[PDB]
Amino acid sequence: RGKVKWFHDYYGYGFITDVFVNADAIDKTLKEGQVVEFEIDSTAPQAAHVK
Amino acid sequence: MPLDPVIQQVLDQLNRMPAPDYKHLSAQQFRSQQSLFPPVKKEPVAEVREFDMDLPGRTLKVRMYRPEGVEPPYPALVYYHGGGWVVGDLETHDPVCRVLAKDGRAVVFSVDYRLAPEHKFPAAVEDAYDALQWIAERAADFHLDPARIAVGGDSAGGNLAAVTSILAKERGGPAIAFQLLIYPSTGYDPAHPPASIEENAEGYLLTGGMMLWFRDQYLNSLEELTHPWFSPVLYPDLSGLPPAYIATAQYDPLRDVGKLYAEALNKAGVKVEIENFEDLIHGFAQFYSLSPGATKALVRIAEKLRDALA
Repeated sequence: RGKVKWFHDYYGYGFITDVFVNADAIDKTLKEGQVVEFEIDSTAPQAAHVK
Repeated sequence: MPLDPVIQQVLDQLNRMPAPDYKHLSAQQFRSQQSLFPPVKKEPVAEVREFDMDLPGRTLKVRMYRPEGVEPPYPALVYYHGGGWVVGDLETHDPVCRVLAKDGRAVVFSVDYRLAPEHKFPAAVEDAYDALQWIAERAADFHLDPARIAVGGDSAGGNLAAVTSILAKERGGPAIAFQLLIYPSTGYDPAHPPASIEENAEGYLLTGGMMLWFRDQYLNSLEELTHPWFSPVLYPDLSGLPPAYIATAQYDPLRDVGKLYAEALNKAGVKVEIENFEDLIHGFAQFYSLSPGATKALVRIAEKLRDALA
């Protein structure tokens, strides 16, 4: 769980409190302040399957 | 080094949408956009004061940052934010100034100069010099050491700091101890563009099309391309300018433009240090605390300022 600290609505990238998330990771947009559930992608961590 | 991993993630998503239509992009359109940079960590300082600086014909907002644990008389940096002479303000660069103050051990005055196309060239240049003069003449009121006042800035703001140093040389003051130029746009002969202008023209946030768009907004005509208040590298006599520190980024179209200014300063007998940050792009200071490479690099730039004004 976390909350979207910032997300660019037009370009589809952002950060979740921090871990990166882009629009393809969402299951179209996130907005600042939302609470989400995601997997970590530590292949600078990144989010996956964001709810 | 390869691209910093966090920056890489941003760029990969940025470059999925096509480039803007620069022939019809308006400034009011571009400013209505959401900015590419998110708000980043604000380092703590002793005090931040915002006020209006009254100049003939216009008022400029100023933010003054006093860091913890420094005693008067203070060294100071007059700082001009970047943004292609069209965007940016005190808040977009507030986290940058806080790092420069806290780790540079200096009072920072961040100056809100007038923006194009509403105020075309040379409005920002006049603002940049007139604001330095306003502050330097009040050094005693601000408890500053008049022998340790620097100028600095990023991107278009580094342009303004470099040009301000030239105007101060011409006008016999005020005394500038140091110029801190962070990936600055100091110009070049348009017939011989430095390699990075074409090598890094696409893919790294600041693009060749964006650069031409900023210039069209800022300048009255392209005949001003070689005016030294726009391209200070072409100023005929750079001797006697303040010593400089120049930071460039490896993946910046302006990388070899900064290198060209260092070469020109060095050949005119001015002390200059230049450092290229091999893993970063243009504008990396605004990724502070978010990108580990950007964080390390901005802290190093701030320590260069500290050493210069010690």
